[PDB]
Amino acid sequence: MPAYACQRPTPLTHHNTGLSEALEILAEAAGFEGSEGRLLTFCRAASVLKALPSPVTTLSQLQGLPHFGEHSSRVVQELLEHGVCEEVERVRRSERYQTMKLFTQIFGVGVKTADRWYREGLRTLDDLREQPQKLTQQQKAGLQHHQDLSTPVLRSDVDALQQVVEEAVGQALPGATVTLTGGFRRGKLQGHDVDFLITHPKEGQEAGLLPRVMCRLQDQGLILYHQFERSFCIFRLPQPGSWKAVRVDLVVAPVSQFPFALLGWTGSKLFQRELRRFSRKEKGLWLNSHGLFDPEQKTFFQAASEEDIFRHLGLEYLPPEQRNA
DNA sequence: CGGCCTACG
DNA sequence: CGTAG
DNA sequence: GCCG
Ligand SMILES: [Mg+2]
Ligand code: NA
Ligand code: NA
Repeated sequence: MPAYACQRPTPLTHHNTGLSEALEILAEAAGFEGSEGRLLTFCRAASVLKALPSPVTTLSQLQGLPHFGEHSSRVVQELLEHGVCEEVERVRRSERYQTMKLFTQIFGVGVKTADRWYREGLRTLDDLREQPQKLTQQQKAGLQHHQDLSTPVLRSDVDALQQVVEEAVGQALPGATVTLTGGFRRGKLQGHDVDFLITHPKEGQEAGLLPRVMCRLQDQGLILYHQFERSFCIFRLPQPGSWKAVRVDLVVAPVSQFPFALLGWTGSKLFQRELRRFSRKEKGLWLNSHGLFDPEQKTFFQAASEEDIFRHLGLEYLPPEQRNA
């Protein structure tokens, strides 16, 4: 088992779901307390279990696995022996965890805002609604739409959204293309938002594209909220006899950068953090969603595909459905 | 012990 | 500060 | 919290 998540296939479904879920609760709780290091370790340990070929049945099977030390091993041991881990259950039922989870789920609210509200004594969404001047426009939209945004987006919803995005993109710039990214590109059947990447085969033609796309979607009445190359939107999606709000992200990249942007926006989040960590620490190359830089030659790698990027970094290629770290 | 991804709005 | 994978 |  290699130590970086980008060095191993991780499928969407696996053989250690309960164990990974428990470690991810502790990762989430670490993040609510501002402990990014502990968050990363628990995320990585969870991800190692997702990559195993069969269920962990005995504590012995953790020996040698990366990111399993005393703490993560104890969590697993308690789950194997008793079916529950006391620490995990204490987190789950804690007022702090539940409220921080509720507040940070709001579009426009991060850990720092949620924590301040928590320390002020706020606990529920209606608490927030009763003092609306205390909220940004973005937070107001996130609160108004919170119920719809909590409802899973289905793959059927995604196909409908992609056609309407393509129509606006085609008027904004004939020849521009729309690619589904994020979790749905990794094979998820549901999700909490839809991610699209837009480019044009003629380098430079994509300049100024996103405003033109946004104005066209808004003129079609489809945009419930929007605030450039990244747009974080709430879209009106038709439903039987009505509609629902859906989070949609639209990103533009020049075709020279498209493989990097595709790689970055396909995720998973942990996969990409691990890939960038691997690039820099193991290969001395600096990776982002725009390119891959050699800081000794002061040159950027040209890539025509995701396959090119994995080759550059000396990694076996993983298709999107094996990037579910 | 230092490090923990790296951007854009 | 928020957002994204 | 863990790795190197
Ligand atoms: Mg997504
Ligand atoms: Na949020
Ligand atoms: Na998104």
